[PDB]
Amino acid sequence: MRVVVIGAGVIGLSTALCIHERYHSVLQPLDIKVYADRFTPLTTTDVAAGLWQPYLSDPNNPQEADWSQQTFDYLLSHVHSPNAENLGLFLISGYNLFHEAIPDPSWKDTVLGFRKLTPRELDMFPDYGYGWFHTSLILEGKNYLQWLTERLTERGVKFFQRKVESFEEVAREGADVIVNCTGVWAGALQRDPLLQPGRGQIMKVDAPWMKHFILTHDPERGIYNSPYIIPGTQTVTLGGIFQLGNWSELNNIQDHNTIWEGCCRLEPTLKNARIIGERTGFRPVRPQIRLEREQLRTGPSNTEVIHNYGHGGYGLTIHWGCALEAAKLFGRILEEKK
Amino acid sequence: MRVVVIGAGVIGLSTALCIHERYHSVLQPLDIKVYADRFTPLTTTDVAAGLWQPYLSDPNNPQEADWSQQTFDYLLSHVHSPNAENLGLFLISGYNLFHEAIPDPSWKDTVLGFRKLTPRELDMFPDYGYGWFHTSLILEGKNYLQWLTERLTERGVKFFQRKVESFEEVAREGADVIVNCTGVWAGALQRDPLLQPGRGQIMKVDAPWMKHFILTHDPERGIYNSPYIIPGTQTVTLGGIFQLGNWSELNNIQDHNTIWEGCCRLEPTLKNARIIGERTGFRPVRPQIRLEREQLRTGPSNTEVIHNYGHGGYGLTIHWGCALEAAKLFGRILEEKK
Ligand SMILES: Cc1cc2nc3c(=O)[nH]c(=O)nc-3n(C[C@H](O)[C@H](O)[C@H](O)COP(=O)(O)OP(=O)(O)OC[C@H]3O[C@@H](n4cnc5c(N)ncnc54)[C@H](O)[C@@H]3O)c2cc1C
Ligand SMILES: Cc1cc2nc3c(=O)[nH]c(=O)nc-3n(C[C@H](O)[C@H](O)[C@H](O)COP(=O)(O)OP(=O)(O)OC[C@H]3O[C@@H](n4cnc5c(N)ncnc54)[C@H](O)[C@@H]3O)c2cc1C
Ligand SMILES: O=C(O)c1cc2occ(/C=C\c3ccccc3)c2[nH]1
Ligand SMILES: O=C(O)c1cc2occ(/C=C\c3ccccc3)c2[nH]1
Repeated sequence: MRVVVIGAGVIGLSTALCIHERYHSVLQPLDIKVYADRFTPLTTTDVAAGLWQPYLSDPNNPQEADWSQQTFDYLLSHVHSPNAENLGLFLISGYNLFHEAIPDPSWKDTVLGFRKLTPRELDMFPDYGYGWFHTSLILEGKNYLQWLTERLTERGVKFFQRKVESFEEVAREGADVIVNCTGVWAGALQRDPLLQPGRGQIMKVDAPWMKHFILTHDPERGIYNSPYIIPGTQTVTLGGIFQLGNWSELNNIQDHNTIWEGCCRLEPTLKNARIIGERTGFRPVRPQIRLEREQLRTGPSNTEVIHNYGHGGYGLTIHWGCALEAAKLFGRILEEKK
Repeated sequence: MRVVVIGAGVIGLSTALCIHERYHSVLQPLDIKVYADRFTPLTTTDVAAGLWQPYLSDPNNPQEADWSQQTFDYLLSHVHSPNAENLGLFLISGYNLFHEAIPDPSWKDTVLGFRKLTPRELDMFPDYGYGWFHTSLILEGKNYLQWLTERLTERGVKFFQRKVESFEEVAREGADVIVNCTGVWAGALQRDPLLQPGRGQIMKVDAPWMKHFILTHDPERGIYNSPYIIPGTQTVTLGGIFQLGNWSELNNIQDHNTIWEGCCRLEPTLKNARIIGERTGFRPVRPQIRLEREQLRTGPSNTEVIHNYGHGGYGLTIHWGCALEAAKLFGRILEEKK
């Protein structure tokens, strides 16, 4: 009853945790190990600020919307436990700014105290004339990945460092079910033209007076290409860069100036704030999340493969709904045994 | 044309700054010096978290309400300058919790995005069933007193350390107009039975995930005697102690337990947070602020005295409206010269 999960990001770790707590009981003996090329603090998850917020128009797959809601409710039911600081979970309020009047989002009632910005609040941001204010959650990837690792290590889950070159290679090794949580690199295991890197560059600035998140939006520049400021526990994330098809895991100077001159137009207080770090990541951009069960009859035996990747810029927002759905698929393989 | 301001708190410093910028011009040669027993970080102002919020029912003096509004507008017009971090000025959102439904405050439209808490937000605080959410400002006393000191030193304002024993003593020294900004100690210069110490004890805790202020209210325990959590730039202020008539400038253990067991019932995450410090202060409690002009014909000449003290637990909230009003009184003495 052995199962291998490939990848140690928010997807691989929550999926591995979900499957356990759903199939661990005496009658069902379960063996699980995780294979990953990179672990915390070197994953994409470690680069993500952790703000809960879906993509903000009607999703192409209505499933996703419920998975986002499932994640929020799960996280909000945790936000006030003394252990919440170990997963880097806290409550944050903030602004979402626009140039034109857009309809209220689907997640309007998922979030806390959602409302439309007043003219006086809008007068604090002089390039934007419409907007929202609401209370969400930040789930810092660094702390959450440590929490999941701890949680998995005490429940008997072994961890291994290796770069998998094919599913057939891990199938001949022993594993019954393979859980594919490779993120942006899934293509190297099974070609996927739909999956593309959504290059992001961030700036980690020391600004503790910064108490709210500010997200800006314009259909002109596109998604994730507009200034954003996201306070964390130890620093403030300064972003607003999205380059599709870009595989450069190198910090670019032109992007630094774009983020800096954009965030300082929002919060001019940021001009006299020290920079602790700059980092780069690739959002696993896919039109839809691939959360489908696939029988790999092309290789060792009739091996089952659970695909779970392509969560773009909302991996931390959606992860739990996915992890539950993946566990549901694992149960379908189990009931269809013999 | 020499004038002495007694006290270096938020009152003494803003008053001294206001008078200058209102009477500094070539035609009006002005000499001003400040006398104080204690300077930053040893004043009451240094103990105050700096949250802008008036006392929250209809004030006995409707003047005060406009002075509070004058302070907010002045501070909000500054909040987005790159210099705002030097006066410890930033924008903060938060909760005001209640056991019963109370009417909305006077300052409801003075603050940003004021609204009444939703049932789901109220379900995060299980001892309180009504409440408000709004966006205010924090003006940290430590940084603001440094900013004022800097501002005054470059405009030619001399500072002196001395404990004044009487107004007649400073009148024989030379000073034409005396500005009395002694706070809780005003009684030692001119007896005031109305002025009393409103003992406060605070706890400075390291909790950066704490992004909102939480103020609790009950008519049972009284004003300032209910748990409060106020995030600052470098730490989080944990309070909820008010002892009228208490002159003990010593941290009490029983009060520590009261604050700790109260703040942890609100935010249980605070249980595993380090304590950087504990401090004590005395709110200059008076039924009304004494901002009256008084001719001291009892002593050297017909010396004029500007009284400006008794700002209780809202000194940082009101200071600017007071400083402007005091400057207005200084102008009345000037026009009534000869
Ligand atoms: C700059 C930036 C900011 C972001 N901010 C947010 C945010 O605020 N809110 C939000 O909800 N989301 C955010 N995201 C998106 C979020 O980071 C992701 O969607 C999520 O982290 C994707 O993680 P994953 O777990 O799928 O992939 P990853 O975190 O990259 O982890 C993938 C795992 O797959 C492994 N892997 C790949 N190929 C192999 C192989 N052959 N063998 C072994 N292991 C392999 C890696 O080794 C790794 O362990 C942000 C992303 C970026 C880039
Ligand atoms: C625990 C606590 C928390 C608080 N939090 C807030 C808050 O969040 N928001 C808010 O708006 N307000 C708050 N306050 C209230 C605020 O601190 C005060 O109302 C304000 O700081 C009062 O300052 P002052 O300038 O009148 O007096 P102080 O700051 O005490 O300064 C008085 C000055 O008078 C001097 N002085 C007195 N006698 C003499 C003498 N004979 N000779 C020379 N100098 C003399 C002292 O030396 C000193 O320099 C808080 C108070 C406490 C105690
Ligand atoms: O750049 C990103 O990938 C990113 C940063 C960030 O902070 C919250 C989210 C999730 C969705 C989102 C992002 C920007 C604008 C609207 C929704 C998010 N995505
Ligand atoms: O204890 C205090 O003196 C105090 C702390 C604090 O934080 C904001 C204010 C100003 C008025 C106030 C205080 C508590 C409840 C309602 C209004 C304030 N006063």
